[PDB]
Amino acid sequence: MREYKLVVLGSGGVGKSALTVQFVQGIFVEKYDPTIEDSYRKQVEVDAQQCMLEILDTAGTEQFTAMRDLYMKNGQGFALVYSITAQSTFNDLQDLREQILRVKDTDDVPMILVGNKCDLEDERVVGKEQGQNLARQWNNCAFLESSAKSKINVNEIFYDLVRQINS
Amino acid sequence: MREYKLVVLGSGGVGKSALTVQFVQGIFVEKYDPTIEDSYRKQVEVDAQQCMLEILDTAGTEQFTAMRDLYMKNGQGFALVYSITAQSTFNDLQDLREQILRVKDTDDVPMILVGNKCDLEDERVVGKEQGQNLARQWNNCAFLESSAKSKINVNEIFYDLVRQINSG
Amino acid sequence: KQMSKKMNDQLELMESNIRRDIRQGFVDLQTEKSDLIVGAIPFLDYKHFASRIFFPEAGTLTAVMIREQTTVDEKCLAFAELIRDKQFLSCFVHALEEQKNFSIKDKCTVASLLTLALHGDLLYLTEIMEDLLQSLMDQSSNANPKLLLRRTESIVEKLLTNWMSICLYGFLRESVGQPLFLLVSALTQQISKGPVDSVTEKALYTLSEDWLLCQAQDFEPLKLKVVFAVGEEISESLEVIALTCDTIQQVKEKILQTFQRKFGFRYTQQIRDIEIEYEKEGKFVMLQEVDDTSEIRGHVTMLNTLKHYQVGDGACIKVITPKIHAPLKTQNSVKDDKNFSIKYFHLVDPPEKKALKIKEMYLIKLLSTKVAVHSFVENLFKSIWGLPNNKAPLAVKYFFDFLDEQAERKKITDPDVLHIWKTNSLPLRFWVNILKNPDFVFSDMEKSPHLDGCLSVIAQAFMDSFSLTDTHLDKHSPTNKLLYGKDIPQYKQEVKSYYKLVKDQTSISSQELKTFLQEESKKHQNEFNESAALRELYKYMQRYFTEIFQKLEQTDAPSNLKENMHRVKELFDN
Amino acid sequence: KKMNDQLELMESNIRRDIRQGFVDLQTEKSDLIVGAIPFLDYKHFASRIFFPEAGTLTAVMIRDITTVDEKCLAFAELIRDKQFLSCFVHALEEQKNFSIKDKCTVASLLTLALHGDLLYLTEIMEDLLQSLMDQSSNANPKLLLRRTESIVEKLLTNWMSICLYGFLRESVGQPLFLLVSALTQQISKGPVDSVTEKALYTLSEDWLLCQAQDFEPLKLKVVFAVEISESLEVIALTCDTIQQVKEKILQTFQRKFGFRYTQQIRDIEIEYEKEGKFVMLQEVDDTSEIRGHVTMLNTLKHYQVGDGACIKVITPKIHAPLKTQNSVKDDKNFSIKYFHLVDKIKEMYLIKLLSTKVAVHSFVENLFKSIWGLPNNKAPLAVKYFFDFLDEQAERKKITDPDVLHIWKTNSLPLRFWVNILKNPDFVFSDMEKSPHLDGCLSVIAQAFMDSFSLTDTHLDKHSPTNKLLYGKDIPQYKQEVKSYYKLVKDQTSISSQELKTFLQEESKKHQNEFNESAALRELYKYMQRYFTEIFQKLEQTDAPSNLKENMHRVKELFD
Ligand SMILES: Nc1nc2c(ncn2[C@@H]2O[C@H](COP(=O)(O)OP(=O)(O)O)[C@@H](O)[C@H]2O)c(=O)[nH]1
Ligand SMILES: Nc1nc2c(ncn2[C@@H]2O[C@H](COP(=O)(O)OP(=O)(O)O)[C@@H](O)[C@H]2O)c(=O)[nH]1
Ligand SMILES: [Mg+2]
Ligand SMILES: [Mg+2]
Repeated sequence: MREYKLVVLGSGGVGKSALTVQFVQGIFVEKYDPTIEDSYRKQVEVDAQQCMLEILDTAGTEQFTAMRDLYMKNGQGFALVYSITAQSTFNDLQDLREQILRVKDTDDVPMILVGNKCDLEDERVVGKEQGQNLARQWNNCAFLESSAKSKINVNEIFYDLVRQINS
Repeated sequence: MREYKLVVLGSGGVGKSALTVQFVQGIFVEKYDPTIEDSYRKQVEVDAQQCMLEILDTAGTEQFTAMRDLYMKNGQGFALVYSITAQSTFNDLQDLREQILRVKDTDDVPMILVGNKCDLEDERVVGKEQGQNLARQWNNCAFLESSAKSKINVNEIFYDLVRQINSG
Repeated sequence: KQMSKKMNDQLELMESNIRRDIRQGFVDLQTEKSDLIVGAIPFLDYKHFASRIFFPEAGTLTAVMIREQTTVDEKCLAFAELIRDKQFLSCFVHALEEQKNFSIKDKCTVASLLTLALHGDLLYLTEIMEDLLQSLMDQSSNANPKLLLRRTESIVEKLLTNWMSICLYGFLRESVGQPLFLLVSALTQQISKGPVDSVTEKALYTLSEDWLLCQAQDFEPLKLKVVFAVGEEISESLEVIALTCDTIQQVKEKILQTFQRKFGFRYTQQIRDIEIEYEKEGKFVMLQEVDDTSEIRGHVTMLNTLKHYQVGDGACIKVITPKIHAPLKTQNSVKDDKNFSIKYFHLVDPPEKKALKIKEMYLIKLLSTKVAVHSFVENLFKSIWGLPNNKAPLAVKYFFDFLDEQAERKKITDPDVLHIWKTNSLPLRFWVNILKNPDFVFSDMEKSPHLDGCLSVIAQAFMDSFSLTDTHLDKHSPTNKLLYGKDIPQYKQEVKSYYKLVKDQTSISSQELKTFLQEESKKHQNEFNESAALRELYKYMQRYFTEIFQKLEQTDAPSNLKENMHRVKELFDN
Repeated sequence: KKMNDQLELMESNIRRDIRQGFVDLQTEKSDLIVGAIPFLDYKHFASRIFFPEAGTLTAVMIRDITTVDEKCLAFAELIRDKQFLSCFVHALEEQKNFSIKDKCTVASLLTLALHGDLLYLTEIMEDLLQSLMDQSSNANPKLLLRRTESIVEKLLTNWMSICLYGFLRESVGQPLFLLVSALTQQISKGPVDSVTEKALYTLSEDWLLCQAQDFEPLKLKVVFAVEISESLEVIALTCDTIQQVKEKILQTFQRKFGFRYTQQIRDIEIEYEKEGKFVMLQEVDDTSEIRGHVTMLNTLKHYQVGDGACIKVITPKIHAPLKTQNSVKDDKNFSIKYFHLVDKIKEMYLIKLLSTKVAVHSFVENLFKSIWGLPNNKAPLAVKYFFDFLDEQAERKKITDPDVLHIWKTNSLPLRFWVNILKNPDFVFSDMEKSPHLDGCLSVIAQAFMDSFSLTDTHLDKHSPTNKLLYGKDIPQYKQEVKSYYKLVKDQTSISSQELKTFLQEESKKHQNEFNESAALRELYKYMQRYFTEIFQKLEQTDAPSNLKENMHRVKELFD
């Protein structure tokens, strides 16, 4: 097994905790609790090779002034998340990428763009092609529309982060 | 490393706890705490062979209605103790050894008779020859006058018990 | 170089295993809820209680002491009138102890027989215990005051336990009984949450390291729907929780525990009568404790559990008795075998797993259980050394004033001696005895050696609160002190404050003693019989006659007493 | 055949370590900790809250050291109108270029500008927040105030600070400082790696030293130069680095004397008594354990420092003309160059996370019970008023779910404000150099804190975060208090405007000479000239009188 520090980033209430719990505890519950700091971990296998994951579910980008720098330096894999219910969550993913590439000081940072909550096709304000365009904009990065309420693309996120850390 | 179960029997305040602590921590503190049930254990090299000992520190004979027969049943070695300042405690060991032999249903049981507080010769009541004759009377039983305060024959007790368990 | 691979892999799997283990230990310790707990406490009537305390030797024979004929046995009248003498009974108590043929059992015997004889007149019993205790003190040969009452070298001590019991019964049934039964029940319930080894009674949840089941074992709480038969097909549902590792008998005991806990009546007197059936293909097949499909390690067979039968959650399970269809569905109770502990095994029998037997890796369970039942422990403790209505029990106050006045009678300028006497007389010689023998106070209480161990632990914890020395617990100290090492000082403070409060409470003239002791005496004069007591004390009077006669002659004895002695002899003879 | 001995020693050390964890957890005696609490003046408080980015520069918004500036009064006059300001904030919010930081910027600038007139600020914040609330087309009422997509939120944080500061110095500050000091002290009680700052004792698995370091507490007799001598006693560990020992001596000095021994640590040297003569010990000398490209720092144990050893101290003006060592901690690449404790099981030390969690628990309870406590059976004024606003608005949007009320209250008050204060103690207290570790621990405590507000009964399992398990047993008691705390404010008396206007006016007047509106409005204007077409296109749609446009263009005529 191998240690894999990952970080989940996004605006307030974009389904970070949701995806995380859905990935580790398997179950999802429509509950309203703001995350502050939650270091998870889980034994999981990728590419026929078992390793030890270490998830960090982060907080809202501005619910409070926080340790925004520490986990960017120490983190290795990054999953940026927006919600397809509010547009601003998509408008707030740029500065994230910026601070990541700045603090880490390199263009080769294992990252994945995720438009979560893809189970709402009536409240959709952010197109999938939009997120794909932002994905290609970031030096051809990965883009996976997911949903913690339907187990869609959930595992693929962390598996892709690990794979990108590999190569 | 095999596990040995040595049980320390006796009356009230003969130095069972004193001897056990002195054997375990090497410290003697003149205090007054009635033992109810204390379970000690320590790794010690016996006869150039590192074995794992487990000393059970029981209470006085009749301080409360107690579970005498359990640790007798499971116990592999026994160190009966008496204070040489009180003849009564020396008298009280007979029915105890009797219960040991009755429960074990044998006669070749690893056992040692210890007359603690042999550092108080000015206050001695029980002669050494008394306990010695009593040990002889108990089928060539092992006997030692000990002093947990003055560190006299403290380890040789449990040692000889271990050497007796592995004997025939 | 080929061995390096196997070594590395081994250490790896082992490491990750230890990870899963310790992790599960922490997670468990943090996620342990308190779903413990009753109503009417199965108290014993004072006759049965007192009889169990005075004679816990021959438990069943003690019914011989529970109650015309008195007027017939004039010998008993003479002996009784003789016991009421202070000098005589003094010589009678000392001369016996003076002889080396007089053992500990003899001392307990004498103390209790004398208590039963003198159970009609408890006034005199109090006063004679006072002189017997002061003589064990003032004129004591081997007297190191801070070591008094510890060695059982006298009759007076066991007598003191008896008297404490007599006088404090009321206080037990009133203020201490409930939390004690609540704690016994708490522990019992708590240990039944986790696996227990059917052959060693070692369990996962426990307060004793000796009793700890430091064995690797995967278990899971199974909810079982229980059906009762009453013919072939009769069913009524019941919910019973067991474990995957529970042996058949253990399961039976659980469904019976539950049944009694729902209907207040045992479904069966003997547990052997019940057999348990299982549904796999819609049909019920009786499961037996050991079958032809049971592995054997050397020469010992392994007990069949529920995981052995592949029992899943929500499984239906039938209960049969001996009058239903046991004409053919009768099994032989394995536990009945004499050498059952040598012919069978459950969860114990004497490379990764070789290092998975590490005892310390389970010590956290001792903590967990210690955490589980700590509320009841504190409740009991506080209710022992607490004072309802700001006053203390009559016997406690009175007796502590007695000790104080005794220290005054011997010129002692060390409060540590008073403290020591207080803690050697009451909690050691009484409270520990109720703590370690809850069956004395309750009925239908089957005490196990395991529960004995847990109660041992809590008792010792209780005793350290009466210590005077701040003990430095290190790596060398026994776990039973470690577990309660943090709660000790608070208890210590409460103890010193308790002795203070008792000391400062208003004193008690012998008028209150009069009305009280007369009330108890009149309450219990007819309950026991002084006849069997005195008749069983005569055996002791004539067995050491010359020594008592001598001890009485050395203390200026009247002609009356001795003439009464020889009269007693002549009456018992002729 | 060489695995039996290796595993012998292995399992031996394992047993010893687990047993030692149990022993330490059982033998943990409380000996933590103050006097006066160094709070921050309201100015630096407000400024370091409004702009946490520009650290020192915030003091430029403090006029504690305007008629000539003809552009300020005009723009302020513009802001004074509700329509203009509403359309301003709204139009600015509707922009894709408008980054996240820009919202905090404009919010802080706006609050700083209108800090003199709290009545207008309160009113316009009510209106704007209700706009965010009832007219939000892309928002769920239970996710309100969660996603930072409005100025009104940061502005709400600011206002919270403004109105609750008095309560902070009243009953929440002291326990907070006590918890922080107790935390630092506790962590520092057990070994800390100089390179990773991972200590044995903590409240975070991430910040955990996962190595069995056999150390031993030592009472060191410290001497001071002035030659000259002065005795002292410092409790240091055998695994401590030279600079760690130094830090402990300095701490002991500054605590037992009330004034610090120095301002710089780099200018002090430590001498040890060998056999009469005093040898000055350095961070790394010749015989140092070097393993490849990394070298081991000198510990006390490296010089065989016995218990009760003698220690001398050297200042840069005493004898440090030639007796001075170089500071390794300043090295631009120190991590890569040197190592201390690290260069193998983690969960074996989860027990440590319990130990500390107990040592620092009473203080946690004090802080929590204070935060939702009622002084003289009365809740804070701002709390009651704002919650009255939430109640009235919830009654004004056709909602029949008390959950929405609770959720709004838990997304507005403790999340926006109390976490900002809990995780950021230096926004409250002066001279508190913030360490990352303590930030992690505070994140754990703040996390538990807000878990005490959850309406969802979530059973903790094996796949739960260690931080959740660490406070999970204590949570459900707090929940019931939080639930009951909320309802008391509901049952609190309605706030009379007579008390309101006075409460606002007193602080407004008591803070009119604190902040300068000049720099504020001057920085605020820059967003207007950036997105002018938007502001105008919205304002003209919101029926703007010729007054607003004339005034606006006059302002643009005065600014350019
Ligand atoms: N329909 C749907 N709802 C979701 C999904 N993920 C999260 N949610 C809801 O969004 C709300 C807030 O998400 P949460 O993960 O708690 O926010 P975070 O902790 O800040 O990342 C929760 O109440 C969830 O019920 C999803 O994939 N589908
Ligand atoms: N002189 C002397 N005193 C002892 C010795 N052992 C025990 N004592 C004293 O006996 C008292 C009670 O001993 P303790 O260990 O509590 O007896 P226990 O009931 O067998 O545990 C203590 O206060 C000791 O001072 C010894 O070897 N020599
Ligand atoms: Mg979250
Ligand atoms: Mg003892």
